[PDB]
Amino acid sequence: QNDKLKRAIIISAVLHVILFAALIWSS
Amino acid sequence: SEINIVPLLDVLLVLLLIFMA
Amino acid sequence: LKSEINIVPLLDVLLVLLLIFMA
Amino acid sequence: DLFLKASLLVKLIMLILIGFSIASWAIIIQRTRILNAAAREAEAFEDKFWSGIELSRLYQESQGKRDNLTGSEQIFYSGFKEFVRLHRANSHAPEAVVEGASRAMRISMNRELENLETHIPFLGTVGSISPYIGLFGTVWGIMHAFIALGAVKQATLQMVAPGIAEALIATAIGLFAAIPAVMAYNRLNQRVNKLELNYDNFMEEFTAILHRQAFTV
Amino acid sequence: LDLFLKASLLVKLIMLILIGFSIASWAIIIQRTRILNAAAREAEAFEDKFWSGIELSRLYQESQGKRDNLTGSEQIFYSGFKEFVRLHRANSHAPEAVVEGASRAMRISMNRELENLETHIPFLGTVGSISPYIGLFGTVWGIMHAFIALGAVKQATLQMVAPGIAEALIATAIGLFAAIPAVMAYNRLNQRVNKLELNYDNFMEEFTAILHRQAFTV
Amino acid sequence: LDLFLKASLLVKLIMLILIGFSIASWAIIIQRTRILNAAAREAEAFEDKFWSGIELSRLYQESQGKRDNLTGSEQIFYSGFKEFVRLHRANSHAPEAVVEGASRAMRISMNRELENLETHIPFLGTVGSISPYIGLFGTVWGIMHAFIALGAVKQATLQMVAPGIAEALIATAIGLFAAIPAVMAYNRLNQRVNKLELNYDNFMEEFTAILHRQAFTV
Amino acid sequence: ILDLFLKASLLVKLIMLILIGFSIASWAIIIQRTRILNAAAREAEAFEDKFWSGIELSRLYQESQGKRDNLTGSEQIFYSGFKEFVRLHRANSHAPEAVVEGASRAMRISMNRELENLETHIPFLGTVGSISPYIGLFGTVWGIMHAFIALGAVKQATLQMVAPGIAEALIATAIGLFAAIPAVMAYNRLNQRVNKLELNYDNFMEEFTAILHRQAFTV
Amino acid sequence: LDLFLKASLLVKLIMLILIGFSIASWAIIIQRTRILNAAAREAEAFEDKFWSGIELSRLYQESQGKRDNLTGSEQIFYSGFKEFVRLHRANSHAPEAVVEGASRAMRISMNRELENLETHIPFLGTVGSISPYIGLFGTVWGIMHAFIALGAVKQATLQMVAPGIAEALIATAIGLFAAIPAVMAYNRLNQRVNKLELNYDNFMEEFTAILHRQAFTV
Repeated sequence: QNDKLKRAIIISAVLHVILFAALIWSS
Repeated sequence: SEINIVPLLDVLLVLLLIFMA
Repeated sequence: LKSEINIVPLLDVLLVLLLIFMA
Repeated sequence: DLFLKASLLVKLIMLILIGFSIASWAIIIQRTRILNAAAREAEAFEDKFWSGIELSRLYQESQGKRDNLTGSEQIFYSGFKEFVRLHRANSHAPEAVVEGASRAMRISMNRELENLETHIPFLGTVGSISPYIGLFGTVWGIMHAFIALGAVKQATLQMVAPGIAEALIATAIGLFAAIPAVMAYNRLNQRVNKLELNYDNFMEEFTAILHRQAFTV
Repeated sequence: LDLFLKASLLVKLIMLILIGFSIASWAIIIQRTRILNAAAREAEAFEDKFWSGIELSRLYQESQGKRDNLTGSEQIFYSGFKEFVRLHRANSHAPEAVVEGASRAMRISMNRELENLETHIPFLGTVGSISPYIGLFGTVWGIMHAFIALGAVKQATLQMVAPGIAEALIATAIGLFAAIPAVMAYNRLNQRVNKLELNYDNFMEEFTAILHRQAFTV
Repeated sequence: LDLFLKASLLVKLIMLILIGFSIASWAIIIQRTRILNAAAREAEAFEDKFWSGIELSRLYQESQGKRDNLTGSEQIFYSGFKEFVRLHRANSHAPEAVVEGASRAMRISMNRELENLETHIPFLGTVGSISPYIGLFGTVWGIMHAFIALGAVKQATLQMVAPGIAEALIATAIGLFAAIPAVMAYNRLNQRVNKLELNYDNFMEEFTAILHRQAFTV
Repeated sequence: ILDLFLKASLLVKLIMLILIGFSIASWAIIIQRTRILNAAAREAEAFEDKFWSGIELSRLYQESQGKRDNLTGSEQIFYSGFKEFVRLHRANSHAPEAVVEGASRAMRISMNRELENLETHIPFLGTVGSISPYIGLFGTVWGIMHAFIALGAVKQATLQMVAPGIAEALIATAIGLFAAIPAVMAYNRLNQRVNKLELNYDNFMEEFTAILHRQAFTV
Repeated sequence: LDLFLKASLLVKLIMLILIGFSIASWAIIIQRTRILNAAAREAEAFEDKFWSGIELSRLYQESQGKRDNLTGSEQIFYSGFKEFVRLHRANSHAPEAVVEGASRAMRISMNRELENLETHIPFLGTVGSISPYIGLFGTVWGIMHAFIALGAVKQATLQMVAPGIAEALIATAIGLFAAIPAVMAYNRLNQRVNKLELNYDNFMEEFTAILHRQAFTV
């Protein structure tokens, strides 16, 4: 299920990028 | 079961800025 | 087989920094 | 009083830490009430057991009170159901019925344990996380203090200390919330483990008696 | 502030690799918790049917259509019953070897199943045991580089080196914080895998008894 | 003393709490260490003596003579035997239920004995797992008090607030000093109690077979 | 140059004494434990090899009666399990289950004695390795506060009445770390070796009770 | 190594021991990955060969000449068959007891093979656990040497210690840089060693099972 792993990685990346954008947002 | 002292870390940080200021 | 983080090396470097900034 | 002028991220950190403390206290009260009630019920049922009454009469008595039944009584009641559900349908080996009853009782014990303790792992998670959330919060305040320092240069000896205090109060609240959680996590887990041992003993005794006497009836 | 261009090349590389490690740990966390939840949900959902009352031979007949799609408990049942039937048919004279063969098949199938289930878990424990260390290497590099830089100026001014020292601290701000979810998820998911292992062990304890009682009646 | 008795009623109160915790821990140390050593010696002596070719009835009547002083392994023997004979008085449980009646009698008594052994052991665990946190609450509250005062006064380049941080850090020092022996105890004594529990559970499992054989021959 | 004990406080003198004693005790435990562990492993493997070398059990028991006091390792387990087994067999014990269960119990007791004898001072090694850099931290915090109180008395540090606190802290952390080094170095190694020995003894019991069951049920 | 050209009385051995540790760890990891991959491939090849139609005697006599160069599960098969034959041909005791001897021989050969494979893994784990402590001992010793080396009591011109602090911190930097790869490699190799152990016990159990059937006849 490498496709599932890639999808999970993409989802986690989407969470982290918006996380970090909010960090700068609030700075 | 084990001495957890990680919050002490915070105090340590607070103690550097008193000197270089 | 490691399920524990080490805080002694993390604390000791800033501790040495504290003694350095004391003088 | 200070939860109005800090940074938005520090505001959120303080909010989640306060919510963690409130949830920890509510969970503590709820769990230390329900566990005491369950222990009292288990002791009462143990006293009622081995009273010289045949198991059939005990099951008949428990039949009337079904929806509002919990504790070790359920481990009896549901188990007996299995023991009869494979007896009326006489299509099983003589040793099969006892194994099926044991499986049903084990499932009942697992369900009872899951229902009895619910938020204990959450208590452990907050006890393990709260200092680190406090560290993130105070690190952010400290970095903002340096950012403010970078604007003007006069050695900033006097006007930084309020920032340091407003950053370190996050760690203060974090460890204040962490204290009761880690104080009571073991205190409740040991009681839950004692209840688990009690139920396991009851299941073992039930399986022992079923093999020899109750199988005939 | 970004504090990346100002940071040295090694420090920036440290931030990048640690961000990647956190991304990988979170992705593995999501995948593994989803898969473990699915397996746990299917466990009892198959066990009840196995013990509902339907005939074992009839249930096996229902199987064999999902040859490669079988999950944990279903695949364990399939392998065990197939091995037992094969031994009994080929030999038809084994006094007690059939149960031993079924137990061996069950054990190897279980071991393969869990080794597939916790396929990525022993990476979380390997990032929780180095993330503090790589962060501490980063901050030590920052501190020593800053002190080396303060070797030519006059009056030994310390506040002038305020950013670099602070940057070193930020090395552990994106440091240890990449380790805590890793270690906690490692512990919790290992606990779940252990409970599943105990469940499968009880499954074997029941199944071997079933064959022990069935061998003398066939 | 003078530094301790200098304002900061919260610091005084929290330090007093830590001192109380420390003295309670140091009392519990010896309290549960002497009893643990005595129980271990009793268990070893009874393990050596019980199977030393002595008829069971002689040991039973010796215990009856030595009654109202029993402690340790003998209890889980005696509390069983009194039941086994009591059930074994004819017109009673048949000779396959008396074994588990006796086992219940042994096991309830053993659990009570273990609880009597493990009185204050689950207090050292919660005195060493929060004493550092309590001391750090003291020190951070003290630093907060010492820093708000610096927001109003001018200059005072660490020549007026230093005793504030000193009085803050003394709380952390006392907390660590109170917490160290607590975790030492909660490791060592807990391992010893676990060993004793395993040994008692093992003695019960053997005495159950012994009673099986006795009932078969009686 | 090492004369910091006199130029230091009483409490920090006490904690340095505690930590140096802990380090020397850990090193002595290492020296006195590794040799006995190696000797026990060698004796266990030698006796296991001799057991399977086509020798009848009675001859081995007779030869092993011998030195009945300074007897350890798997040979002690064998002797303890065989003497009581033959005593029970001669003392009626018509039920084979009784005698084989007694033999298993004897194997149990002998291992639980010998292994516990082997595993001495090892939990102490683990404890010191885990806890030394918190006694060190306590001493260091004491030094830091003793420096801060001195600093908060004049308009300048002067580098004379503050240096003692720096030395206190540095010596405390260094001594705690030096004490923690060998303990964390060797605790896991020795525990793994002891666990391997435990597995060896358990498998020896399994084989011996299998043989004893076969012999008892043969006649 | 511009900083490392003078060292100190004790700091000379420090960070040189750590450089040696890092070099040894690198050599150990590369050699261990190579030999582990070779052993896994050989084990798979032997599994394929042995699960074919070749009988036990043919495979046994095929590897007669290899002797010292025989590594992997083939050594286990050779030792087991040799031990079993030595008892069967020299018929001394019951036919259900020689199989115990064959199993014992196979198990000791397996333990020897595992010990040979896992040769320097404990060293890697040890250095991973150990290195940061020598690093920090070195840097604190360097700080002490720099401070005590201050000639004048005051020495208001303090703009010379920075090279000393950099040299002191180099010790911890090198120690931790040696720690990280060892800590990762320890788990990365222990996982594969556990896998090899498991698939070795699988083969041992299967071989014992097949030889049990012919033990009572052949």
